[PDB]
Amino acid sequence: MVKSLQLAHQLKDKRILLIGGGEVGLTRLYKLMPTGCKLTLVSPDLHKSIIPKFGKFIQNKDQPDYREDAKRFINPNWDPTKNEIYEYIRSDFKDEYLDLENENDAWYIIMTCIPDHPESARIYHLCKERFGKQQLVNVADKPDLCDFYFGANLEIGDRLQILISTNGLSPRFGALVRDEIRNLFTQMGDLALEDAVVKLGELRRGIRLLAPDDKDVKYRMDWARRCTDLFGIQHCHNIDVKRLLDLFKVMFQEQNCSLQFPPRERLLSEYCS
Amino acid sequence: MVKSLQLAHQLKDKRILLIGGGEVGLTRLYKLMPTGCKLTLVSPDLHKSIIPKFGKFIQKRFINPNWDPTKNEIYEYIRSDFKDEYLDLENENDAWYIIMTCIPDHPESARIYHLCKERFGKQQLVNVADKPDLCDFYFGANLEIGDRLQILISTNGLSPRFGALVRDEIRNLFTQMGDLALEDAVVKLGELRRGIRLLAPDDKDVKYRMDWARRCTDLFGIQHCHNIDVKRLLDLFKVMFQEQNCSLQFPPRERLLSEYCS
Repeated sequence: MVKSLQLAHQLKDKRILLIGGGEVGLTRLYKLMPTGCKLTLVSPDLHKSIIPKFGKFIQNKDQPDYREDAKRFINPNWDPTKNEIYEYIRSDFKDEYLDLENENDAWYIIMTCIPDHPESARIYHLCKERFGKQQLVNVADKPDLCDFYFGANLEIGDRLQILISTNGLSPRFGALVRDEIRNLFTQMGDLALEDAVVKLGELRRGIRLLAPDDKDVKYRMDWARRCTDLFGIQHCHNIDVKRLLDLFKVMFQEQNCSLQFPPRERLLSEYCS
Repeated sequence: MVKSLQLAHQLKDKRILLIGGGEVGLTRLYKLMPTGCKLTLVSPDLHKSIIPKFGKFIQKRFINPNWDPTKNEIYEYIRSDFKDEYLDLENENDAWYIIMTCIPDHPESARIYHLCKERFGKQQLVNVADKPDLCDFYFGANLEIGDRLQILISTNGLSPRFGALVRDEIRNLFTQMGDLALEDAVVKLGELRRGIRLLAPDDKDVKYRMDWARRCTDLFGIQHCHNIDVKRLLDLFKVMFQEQNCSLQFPPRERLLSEYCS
């Protein structure tokens, strides 16, 4: 059978259209907000958490509003770091909300999560007709109207994100795999990536200095890779860079670019800080 | 720092354009080929593994005479440097779902990105290999857990090396575990769910039914779900439900695994 293509989208400053602000809408918001996307939310009513969490500028419906278009709210002080809705339109979707006043701009992603299925299908088809089949669309819980699927997620300390997708299995299985992965890193505790980052840096540099440069130098790549694979994510933060540089020097020169490190158990006892 | 949005795209039968059939192109083919996508590859020359693995029919334009999404093969190969006219699609209700470049010339790569964004709009997905500012998305470290589960690891301002290391760690976890027999788990979780509905069909116990299944399946975990004894868990559900006023307090995990597995 066919696999999905799993991708990590860079949404900072991208215009995103979310139609439906209820329970499913809110879960869409939890995933979209930390991305820096510039989102327009269209919904006649909102789940109770949305205003306080992501759009404190939206006014309650019973406050008098004398603007010519009282349904539209623009966050007056928006930026990608806010984690805030950019634009809220209090209304059922209407075709003219697809218009971006400015026609260089475009919606990177258009999503729906409303209780009307025939209206969702109509929106999907209108969006593909207006913006082409290249326009990404997702109609919540309607696989035939989705270009992509959200799945089970987990974060491994602020810089690592994992997505778990199923190819024709219940989402249930994705959540079980997620908890399993989360248990694994929970048991592992601190990975101290800050320090792992540094040391892989000075490892790289150090080896470049000893390098003997263009041409085996892929050996530098394959050497740093095999070495760090043998330490793994658990121990890269604890490598003694100087001892490994002395081991590289010997494997690079005087061994003819050997790529045959010592057994893992030894590498961990002789070359960790 | 912003987080990325990780998504799983359904490309079965979608047109995909790849420009550059070298080393980097070969790595793009590895990820695109199992997706059922209908790919056009544009390149004057090809890395030697491409034809053998993905375009045997290649032996200016080469159309695969026996293409289908299960083949894992290129649909169309254009032996040429990219020309603007290769953006055109016969039926123009058709579109390229993703457009990717993997060529050594930077200005030409950037020209292609802007041309595609101009012609197909900023909604058009584009990725220029190794040029962050010309990419709408990034590939990352992947692994399969069977032929049914797919995992993507992405780094946020961290070398991709960490993605690979986390990936190899998750791979090892599932390697230790052994066969998960998810086809059987799928069947048992279905018969479990059907059974519970019968023991508690009224509209008012919907939620209970759900949380009971969820807590139960959580406790068996991905590793043991294929081995549950449905009948026996049904008898356990009966007691927890009727008798114990909808109890969600289950036998402790190691008993649950010993008694309720076959």
